[PDB]
Amino acid sequence: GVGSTKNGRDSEAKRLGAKRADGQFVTGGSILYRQRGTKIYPGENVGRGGDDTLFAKIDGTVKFERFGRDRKKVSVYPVA
Amino acid sequence: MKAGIHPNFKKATVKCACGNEFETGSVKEEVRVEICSECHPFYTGR
Amino acid sequence: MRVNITLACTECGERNYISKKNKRNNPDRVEFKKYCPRDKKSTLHRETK
Amino acid sequence: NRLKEKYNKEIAPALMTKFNYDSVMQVPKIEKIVINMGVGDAVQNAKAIDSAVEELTFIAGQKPVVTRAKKSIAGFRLREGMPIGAKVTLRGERMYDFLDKLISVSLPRVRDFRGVSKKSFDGRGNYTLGIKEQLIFPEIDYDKVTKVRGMDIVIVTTANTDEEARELLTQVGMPFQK
Amino acid sequence: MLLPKRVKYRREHRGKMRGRAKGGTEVHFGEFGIQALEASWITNRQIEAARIAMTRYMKRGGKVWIKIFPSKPYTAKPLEVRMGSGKGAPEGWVAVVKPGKVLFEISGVSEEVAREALRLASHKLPIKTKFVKRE
Amino acid sequence: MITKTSKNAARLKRHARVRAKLSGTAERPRLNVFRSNKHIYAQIIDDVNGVTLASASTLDKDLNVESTGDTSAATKVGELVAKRAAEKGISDVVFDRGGYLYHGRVKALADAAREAGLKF
RNA sequence: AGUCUUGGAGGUAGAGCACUGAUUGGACUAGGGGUUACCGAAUUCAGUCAAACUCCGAAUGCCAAUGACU
RNA sequence: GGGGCGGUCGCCUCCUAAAAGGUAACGGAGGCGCCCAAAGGUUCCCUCAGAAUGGUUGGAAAUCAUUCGCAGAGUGUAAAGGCACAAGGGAGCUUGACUGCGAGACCUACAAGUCGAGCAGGGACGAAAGUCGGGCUUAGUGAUCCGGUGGUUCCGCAUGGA
RNA sequence: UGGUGGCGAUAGCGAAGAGGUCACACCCGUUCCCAUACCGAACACGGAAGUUAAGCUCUUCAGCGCCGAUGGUAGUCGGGGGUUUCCCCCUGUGAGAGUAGGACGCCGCCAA
RNA sequence: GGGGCCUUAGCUCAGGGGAGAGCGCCUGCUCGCAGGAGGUCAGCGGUUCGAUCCCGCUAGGCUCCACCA
Ligand SMILES: [K+]
Ligand SMILES: [K+]
Ligand SMILES: [Mg+2]
Ligand SMILES: [Mg+2]
Ligand SMILES: [Mg+2]
Ligand SMILES: [Mg+2]
Ligand SMILES: [Mg+2]
Ligand SMILES: [Mg+2]
Ligand SMILES: [Mg+2]
Ligand SMILES: [Mg+2]
Ligand SMILES: [Zn+2]
Ligand SMILES: [Zn+2]
Repeated sequence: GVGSTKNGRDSEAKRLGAKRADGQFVTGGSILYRQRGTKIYPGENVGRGGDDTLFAKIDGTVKFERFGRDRKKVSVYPVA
Repeated sequence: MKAGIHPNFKKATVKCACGNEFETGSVKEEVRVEICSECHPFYTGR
Repeated sequence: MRVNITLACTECGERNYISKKNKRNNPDRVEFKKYCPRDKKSTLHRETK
Repeated sequence: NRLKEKYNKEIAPALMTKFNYDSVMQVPKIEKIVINMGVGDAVQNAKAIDSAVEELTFIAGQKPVVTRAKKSIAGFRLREGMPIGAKVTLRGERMYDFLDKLISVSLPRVRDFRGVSKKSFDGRGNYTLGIKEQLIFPEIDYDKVTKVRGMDIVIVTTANTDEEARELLTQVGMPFQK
Repeated sequence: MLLPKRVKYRREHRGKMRGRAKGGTEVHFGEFGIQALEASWITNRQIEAARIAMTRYMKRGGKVWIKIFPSKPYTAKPLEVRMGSGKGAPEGWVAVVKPGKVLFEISGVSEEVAREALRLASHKLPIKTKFVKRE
Repeated sequence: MITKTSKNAARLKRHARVRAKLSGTAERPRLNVFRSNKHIYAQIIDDVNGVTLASASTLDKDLNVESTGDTSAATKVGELVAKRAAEKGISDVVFDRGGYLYHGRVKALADAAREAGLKF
């Protein structure tokens, strides 16, 4: 005879993290980064959605950048 | 001072039983005191 | 416990919005100014009887 | 105010000479007086707070703030946010009026008054005085008092040391225990 | 018998024992010591047997530092059960020892006494060891 | 011993909170206001470059009054900053209240700038 | 598609103790016990350790970009 | 890890998971089937835990006051990732916890799920800039069929109705 | 000197001095606009009696914090070998810690 | 061994806000009365400002299963 485990549960994996590369061209509205909280901040021409999703406001080139000492940001710069 | 919650602060004459009168800020216009600093047995040292 | 409510426009009568309330916390019929699509303006909506 | 004039004309020069201050702005002054009544019996009676607020209004000439519990503590039957005392801050004119009255009228009426402790300084020039009975204040009518209550009077100064603050309060006329 | 007062998790992974010891490779506290030449789990039962062996030989005549602590729990399933149906219950406690780790240190005795004390302890342990000194 | 931070240090904390949202472009520059105990100042700033395009103050010679550092002085500066800005070619601005409450002297400078050309 | 070049996301290996836990010895003691080191929590100095610790942090792999060679 | 018996069945969070993403086991830990009419929106203002020193009740611990104090707190709730130009605390006015939508993305067998600038209508707060399509983020849910209720420039079996 | 930006504390904390006429402060009023769960504390509105004591500005310091190589070592891609809970060798790559050293501000714009 | 249910005073039992009846026992009493005693709320650590109360383990006891070969 054997007992049983009280574990065995997990949630569906949420596919977080970077969705476009540094240097990649993106259209306006392209999701750049999915996250919980602000692991990366919205930089120039980048918005933060209600669930902390970072998205391009313009068409342009994605740039993940250092933001001060500890933090990071992602920006989209117009092609020119 | 907000209107309506503070007692009207007046200059009050404090009259002591020993004849000493001193001006103190008080909500009452006159304060009679049986013992002041000048007649308290503690301060007079007697 | 907490219950579903329907907020009807007091002008035209149209049941424009659903919401919830705690019935212990809000026993009487709740009222909110909300946009009525029929009237095309903010009208006082009231919880349906 | 008599004490405010005394401060400017006599006390501030005397302190400047005694402690050899470089500038008049270093001279210790009374910044504010805070009066406190901890009404931990309010846990039993909400109306006990109203009484204490009224009494402290008469004493201070200024409406006090109702102090609320910042933490729940089972041992005191306290829940966070509960009204548990009253506190007022006297500054400028009313502070000197209250201090003059406290020294000249209220303190002598203390039953078996031995003077105030020389040791109730905080190491940073602030003086704390515990009063056992509110009845020392002539503004308190004896018949209206449902219950005898003490209060804490904190005299906050700009002094950096207890010596400077003790001198300031001595020159103001504070009746220290011999 | 050494064990933690409490642990965060009662059932840990067994882990791996690659590499030399991170720290405690030199005789720090005492004068002499016994250094591991091989990786192993050292149970709290082995530490106690090793401790009593060296301590008894010295005749109250010197101090002992046990440099390893059996922090890691290990589990076992009940006897004669099939695989699965959850992880086994906690059984005992082990220290993870890697090559280079000084296990025990001695002071307040001669080298001759220390060598023999640590020899007697070495026979209680499941690893090859060497006698070491403070540099 | 009371120790207390400077009013400017508390203001700079409030000004940072204003500047989190508000910022000056070349099109719509930032009308900053610093008031002091004695004086009041105004700069129209372009933050992307980091250049004050136009400016005016009570230290300027056109404003000639003994009572500087009052509401009547602030209206005079608000006129001058706006008229100087019109020469540069500035119409739209964003009012940076500078951490101060939008009231009295700071409001009077803003109101005078609105009266005298600038659009905010 | 491969490779080179360039940029980037990420926290593993290792390591470390800055946090959370675990943990060894000394120093020095609140305090509680038999005026006392009688034993002592914190503190402090050194020392260990971690799948669900991280002040750190690779190799690789991954996502791209620009040319080149294929 | 034969079947029975026991346990489990959907959703969320972490670890295992090998530094993108994904990744199994009757592997290791926990939560959910809500709650809030403000615990939402906005404007303005603010800073926390704990300790030291002093205090009538009052004590280790209520309430002051002072200094120190990257957070040693808080964030409705599990956990993780975040958060002190606060996402934490306070106050005023409110109902955007809006209607029509939606370039473009993410996720994905499908069904679903997620993010979204921006446009229009009509608003809230704000001097303005602006922000607001619930809540620091990620659980709090259930296809179709069938039936109920409200609305309706739709159909109505010769025609008008029903 | 004041305002206002940019730059990872190389910008900080701490310590010791120095400087104010104007400017910036503290400061002195509360009559009014406005204000405090109580207070002109703060926020406001007004003033200039005097003070560089504090903030602010300028210098000196490496005590703490921060930045930080080179070399070596751990790990490791790829390729091999062995006595295979692991270990070794080769081309490459290469930390963390420790340390040399750096650093007590660098670059604008406007006004006076 | 696996599920389930219990463990409150000497005894029997009440029960997220600080452990009570009645009995025994004790007191002094003219065989019923007045009043008292009696509690690691089985043990533990943790969730909480609060735990007999929630939560997860650990003994002890009771109940039911422990089958097909
Ligand atoms: K089998
Ligand atoms: K609000
Ligand atoms: Mg997950
Ligand atoms: Mg949301
Ligand atoms: Mg490791
Ligand atoms: Mg079954
Ligand atoms: Mg991987
Ligand atoms: Mg991954
Ligand atoms: Mg069907
Ligand atoms: Mg018909
Ligand atoms: Zn008298
Ligand atoms: Zn309507």
